[PDB]
Amino acid sequence: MRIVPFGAAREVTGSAHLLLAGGRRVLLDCGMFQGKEEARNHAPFGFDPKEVDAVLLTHAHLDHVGRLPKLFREGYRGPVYATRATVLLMEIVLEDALKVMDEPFFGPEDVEEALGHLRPLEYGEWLRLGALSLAFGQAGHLPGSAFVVAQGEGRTLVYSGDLGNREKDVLPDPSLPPLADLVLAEGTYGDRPHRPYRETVREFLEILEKTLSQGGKVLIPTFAVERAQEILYVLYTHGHRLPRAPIYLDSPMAGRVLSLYPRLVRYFSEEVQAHFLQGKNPFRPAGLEVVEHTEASKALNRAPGPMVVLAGSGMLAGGRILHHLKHGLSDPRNALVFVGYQPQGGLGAEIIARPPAVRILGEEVPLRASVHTLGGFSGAAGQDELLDWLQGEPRVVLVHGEEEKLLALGKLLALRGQEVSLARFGEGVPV
RNA sequence: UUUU
Ligand SMILES: [Zn+2]
Ligand SMILES: [Zn+2]
Repeated sequence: MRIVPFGAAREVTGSAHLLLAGGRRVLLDCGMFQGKEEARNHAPFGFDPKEVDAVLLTHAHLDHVGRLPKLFREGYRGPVYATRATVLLMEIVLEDALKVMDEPFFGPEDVEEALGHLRPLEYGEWLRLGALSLAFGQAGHLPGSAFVVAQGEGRTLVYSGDLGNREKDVLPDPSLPPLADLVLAEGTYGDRPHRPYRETVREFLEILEKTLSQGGKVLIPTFAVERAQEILYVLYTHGHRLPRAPIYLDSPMAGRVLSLYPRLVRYFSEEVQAHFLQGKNPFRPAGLEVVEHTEASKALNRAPGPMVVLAGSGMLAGGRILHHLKHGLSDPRNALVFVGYQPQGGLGAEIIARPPAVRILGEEVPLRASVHTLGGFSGAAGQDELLDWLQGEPRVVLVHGEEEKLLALGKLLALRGQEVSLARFGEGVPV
């Protein structure tokens, strides 16, 4: 029993780790690389897809699934286990990836084939391959997200997948992992903890009452998946004290995902589940409008406030969000609220530097609108949660993170008495 | 971590 990291090593994208045991070859996630590594999506897996016994998906995010369709494009035909939640989201995630890709390293035929081999595997459901026993654990990062517990050959391995930020309210608490011989964990925020949740919300509401009352615009760049609808959850449970204004979720993808949420209620927190029991959908606050096409989206740049806008991409790497910022970032009455991580080097970081006037889509636009960064809205376990989850495990191999962050976490792990390393590309570790 |  060994685990060979095949992505997300000293990096965050490309998450894919081949589990070798019981004579079987199980594949944990099969995500795509993003941004700078993008090209490497064309390069070879590093293993023979045809020799894989069965693959497990921790969640539907593209960086853990974006490459699956490639796997099949190259021969794989085995089973792909996930939660119904991951399965349903996944369809949306991929279909979009197709349209977004410049260099489509796969096609509709591959996606269709991939989705075809998806077989449901819910929490506490034990799968058996060879002498190997597998099971999903509650990770709380996305609806239906999980961490893997691989047990066999008298050894125990845990692959954390992505862990959630337990402070928030939509998803359930991530679960503590079982005591294992080896833990292959993520460390996206291995360097720092997050701003508390309570105070980021309070601050959020504050920015809202002030911007809306003066009749301005609240521009919220967002990811179409958990993030978009989670912001809506706040608007829904605080709408009573919030000033009346249309809430434009100007992102079709976010819609499709939102439309899908009432079918996944069991995948949320007890709180979210209680609301649904009362016959209500807490992901649709009053005044919500899902903007489907360009014309209406453009119209919003010219229309006056007060209004709240949600658009992607959550990293300003394009999307309608640009066109919004291009036109409302120059008015001081408008507010810009970042509710997710902005990659360094990107426009987000730039705008946050707060220069006199950023450039957006071939034109310099003055920057008067206020800017705010609510890192407390992060969907990832901050360093303090990472330490608590990992607490107790003897051995730990860190994947998913920038070497610096991973290192930072390791120092703490080491000083704590935990044998730890930084997974290297294609270099299986002894379970 | 994808966005007409
Ligand atoms: Zn994720
Ligand atoms: Zn991830």
